[PDB]
Amino acid sequence: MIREERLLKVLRAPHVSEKASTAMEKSNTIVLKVAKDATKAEIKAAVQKLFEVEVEVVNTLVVKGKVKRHGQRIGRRSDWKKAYVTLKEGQNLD
Amino acid sequence: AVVKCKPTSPGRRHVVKVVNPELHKGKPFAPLLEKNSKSGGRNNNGRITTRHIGGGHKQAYRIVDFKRNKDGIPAVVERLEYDPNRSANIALVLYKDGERRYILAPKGLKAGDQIQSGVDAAIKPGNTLPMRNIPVGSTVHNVEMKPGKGGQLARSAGTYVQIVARDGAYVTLRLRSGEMRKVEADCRATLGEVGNAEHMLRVLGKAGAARWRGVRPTVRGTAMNPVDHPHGGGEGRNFGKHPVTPWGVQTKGKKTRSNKRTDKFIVRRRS
Amino acid sequence: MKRTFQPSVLKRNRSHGFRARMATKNGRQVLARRRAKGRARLTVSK
RNA sequence: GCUCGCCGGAAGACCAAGGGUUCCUGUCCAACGUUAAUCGGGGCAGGGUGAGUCGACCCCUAAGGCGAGGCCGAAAGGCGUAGUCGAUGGGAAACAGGUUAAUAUUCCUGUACUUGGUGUUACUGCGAAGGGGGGACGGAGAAGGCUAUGUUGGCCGGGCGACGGUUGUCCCGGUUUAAGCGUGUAGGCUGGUUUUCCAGGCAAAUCCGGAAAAUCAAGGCUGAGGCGUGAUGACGAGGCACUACGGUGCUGAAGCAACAAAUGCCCUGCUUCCAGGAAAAGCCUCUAAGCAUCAGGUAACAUCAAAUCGUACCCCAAACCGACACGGUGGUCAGGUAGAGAAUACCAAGGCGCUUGAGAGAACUCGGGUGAAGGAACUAGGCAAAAUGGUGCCGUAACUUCGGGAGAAGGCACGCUGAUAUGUAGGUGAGGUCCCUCGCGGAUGGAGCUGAAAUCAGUCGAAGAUACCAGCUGGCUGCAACUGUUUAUUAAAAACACAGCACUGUGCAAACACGAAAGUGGACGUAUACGGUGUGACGCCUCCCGGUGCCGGAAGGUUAAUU
RNA sequence: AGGACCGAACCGACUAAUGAAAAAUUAGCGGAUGACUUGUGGCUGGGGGUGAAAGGCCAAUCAAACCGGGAGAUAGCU
Repeated sequence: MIREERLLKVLRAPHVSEKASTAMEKSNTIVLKVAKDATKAEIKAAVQKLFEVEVEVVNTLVVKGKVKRHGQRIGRRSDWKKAYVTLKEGQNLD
Repeated sequence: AVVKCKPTSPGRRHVVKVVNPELHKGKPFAPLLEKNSKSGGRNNNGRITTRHIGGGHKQAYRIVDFKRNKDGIPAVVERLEYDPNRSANIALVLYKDGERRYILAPKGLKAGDQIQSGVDAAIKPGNTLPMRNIPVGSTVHNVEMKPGKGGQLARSAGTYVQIVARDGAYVTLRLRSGEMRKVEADCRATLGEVGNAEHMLRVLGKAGAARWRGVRPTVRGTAMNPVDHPHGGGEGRNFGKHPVTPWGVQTKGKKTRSNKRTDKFIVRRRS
Repeated sequence: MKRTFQPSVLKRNRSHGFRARMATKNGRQVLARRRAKGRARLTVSK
């Protein structure tokens, strides 16, 4: 049982990319940016409540931040957690 | 028996094996085993405290019974076994009550021999009893110095002690060194000589053998530089000084016993 | 030719890392000194 | 794109460590790239790392670390008990195919497995900080059984030749398929089952150990591979539709047999040797306190569960350690022909041509090739080169510690073809036939397959161990017995070490060593042991105690604090 | 059987000629079942360690490491 408030905080964004699109189309799997602390179960819960859609399974991974250079000064982008969430057969997501 | 090995290589030429067939060809009694890791002759500070120790073969520790307290229960000798931890051979015995122990194998002992500890026990080889009960003139081994402690004198492959006298609460032992020593007469002792008496006839025959026995090589003080040893330095081979340890103390002759607490027990020093 | 530095992360950490430094008085002192100086990377710790 | 060349026990493929975006795409060429650069491991932007079963975490411990109390220490702190950490070791579980520009045992497809809860009905002794078993272990050697893998034939598809021949004993390609489940084999280990008692296993034990007694000779454990299923599937040479020339979608034959065969597996086995070969948990089992008709245990079945972190890419290197796009770096994989071979040569798969080129064809330098006659005359010195170089057989001195010396020396044979023998000796081994406690069984049987070595006869060349590969040999002699070790980076030796020898200390709270100490090593050793010193295999051997040391003595002389 | 023999890997470094290289190269060379070699982790600390002993090695540094401090040591010398 995850708290409503917690759930709302979990899910950061949808991730747009070719791969993501492919996943959506073929495998019925949505690619989300989620909180770095968000566990799989929590993510699933969030998905179910907040998008109103049955979840088969969630795979997560941590994306490491790229090191960049703004002019002369070096600086690193933040790490962030990506989640492939596979929706059950016949579940169409808006 | 001793066996001079045929010189099919140098390093085998001068080898003499001591091959006893009556030893157990097999894995030892595992309950009585325990771990025994190597020091490298280095103490808790991590410094080398005794030179020339290092390496050699992994060895288990056989838990030998030197206290020898199963009084009245007769044991029977199951087998003789190789112990890597000592010059003697050990013997796995089986008490009538079902317990097993390792003991130092004495001279005549073999599989099937019955042995017994206690005041009542028969004065025969391998039997153990207080030195007030043991007849004067007898050869004993595995001799306790303090009653109840466990055998400390005469444990090595072909050693034994003579009980020369029993004067009241003490008995006088003629130790293998030649030292005559008073010992409390209630101290325990095992009848006969300890076993593996042709141990001294073995000759390693190569450098490697020594190494296998965990003995690193020994450099001569005279081969060193003066900063290292008192004997060091000299152009060519010089040695114009009285022999001494690496720490400057005389080596040829200078006595080093300082124990004034046990001077009373020493009847006569060895010669 | 086998050069002197042959990196190993665990070894580095155990040797020089924060916790090791903390463990002893001299280590602590070193840390303090570093802090005083204004070091950004107080220890080897990543 | 087509040729050419190089690596191929790597200059290929996959990891660890280390790095940390170098990966992929688009885009830009100032700088960086030893030249140019449209290219890049460079700049900028975007994308990319998907796990119950791989690894970490986790449970367990080794060396070792920390260490409540504690012992010790001016202080700081040292050592260490209980404990708790610490892998490089022990501990549950996944395979095949398909897919991305870039991930995959992680996605998808198929087919699996594991150990937890929870609930069940069925049963009914459960229970640990304890007991026992197990885990649990060395070197070498030898086979035998296997597979990986390869070769040939069969089969299936395609081919009929840019130049003489090529419808055949011809040419090219393919002929692949897992874990799991079932079977429990080659083979290895052990005698089982029941009963009774017992000073043992810190207490108890129905467990282990020990005693008896009965009765049956098969009982159990282990075990590669094969076979079956998994699989009416998947993959499949290449054909056929579309084409953003990147590829996408459909389709799909055969898919067998024999022989050879590992250093891999059975094997943590067996045999043997002495130098005598981790630990703890998981796992099995036994009970105690306990609880007692409850919990807990095992039984299947249902359901839920398996979080977290790593996953790109380089990894003998242009990405790690070397200031550089410059030598070092642990593991795994190991095709063909020749060969003893992981050597060597040429190749496969795959990967590269080393980020300045173009000419010229002087001296001189580097790295190679050949050289008349002579053959060490060179030189400090045959330094360097040259030479020797294989298998089999014959043959082989002094001296010797009887092992050696010895590959001593020195010689002969060596290709190809045919025959012996349309392929032998051997190896393997199908049908058939017989037996049978019935199976992965035993006999007999020899088809097919594979296959040296030799002899005889012929034959070609200047030359047959034809290339690469691959000892120079002998004689006298110093030193050190020997194998070893050493001045990282001018010294590898006659130096150090060595087995052996001798002296000497040391009686165990050992001498000695590290420690203001506690303590630790010596050693869980005990004089056939340990320390120190010298000598240095083996053989034959090996006067002086005045000096300086050490040992013993203590009559006298001298002699501190103290008084 | 073997600190046995010939010989790749692997470990080394006797001879030779020659910055890519602050010790390498190519050609030969020694050991190659052991007193072998190697990965990972651990321990020993500066008059201290370790040393089959060369004053060797202890982070390209060694007859006393490096870093900071006493410290502007002292310098009848340049």
